[PDB]
Amino acid sequence: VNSFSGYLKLTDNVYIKNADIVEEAKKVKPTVVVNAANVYLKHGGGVAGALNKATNNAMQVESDDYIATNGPLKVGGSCVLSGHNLAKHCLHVVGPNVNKGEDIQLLKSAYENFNQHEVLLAPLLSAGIFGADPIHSLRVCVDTVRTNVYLAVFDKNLYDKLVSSFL
Ligand SMILES: O=S1(=O)CC[C@@]2(CCCN(c3ncnc4[nH]ccc34)C2)C1
Repeated sequence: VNSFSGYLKLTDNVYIKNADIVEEAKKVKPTVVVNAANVYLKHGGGVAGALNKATNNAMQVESDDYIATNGPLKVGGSCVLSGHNLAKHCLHVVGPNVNKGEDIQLLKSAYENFNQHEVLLAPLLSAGIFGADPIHSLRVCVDTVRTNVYLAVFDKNLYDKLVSSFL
């Protein structure tokens, strides 16, 4: 038994809720929150900018030190850093950027990072809101992640669409 509340069950191990991941993190304080990162750990908008803002920029300060030491992540890769005031740990995961021409198959590699953690609070990666992109993003999550993942979907029309379309 864990502390996540109000989630719909998609499969044995995947749960979903129309929620803002930042509000979910503050309320639950999970062991792992996933950030939808870029390779530079530049947290400007979306999940990353909102998580970072909620840490009062401490996530960005830690991230810049990480990059200065280690260089950029790989697309499809990840690193574990502090969760600051939001979680014990933040797993920064880089999904492919299709508007950069980055291979859509890297999305499966990105989700494979989740399997190194028993339970995670996470957003959809390389999904966005419009088109078939988000549907297929959740399809890859379900078919790749084997650990217990609690998905917070910010857009309610998208949440409703995902639940109603999920096979
Ligand atoms: O939900 S979406 O339509 C699926 C793709 C999307 C892109 C923007 C950032 N998103 C978030 N997801 C969950 N919590 C969030 N808090 C702040 C942003 C955010 C994910 C929106």
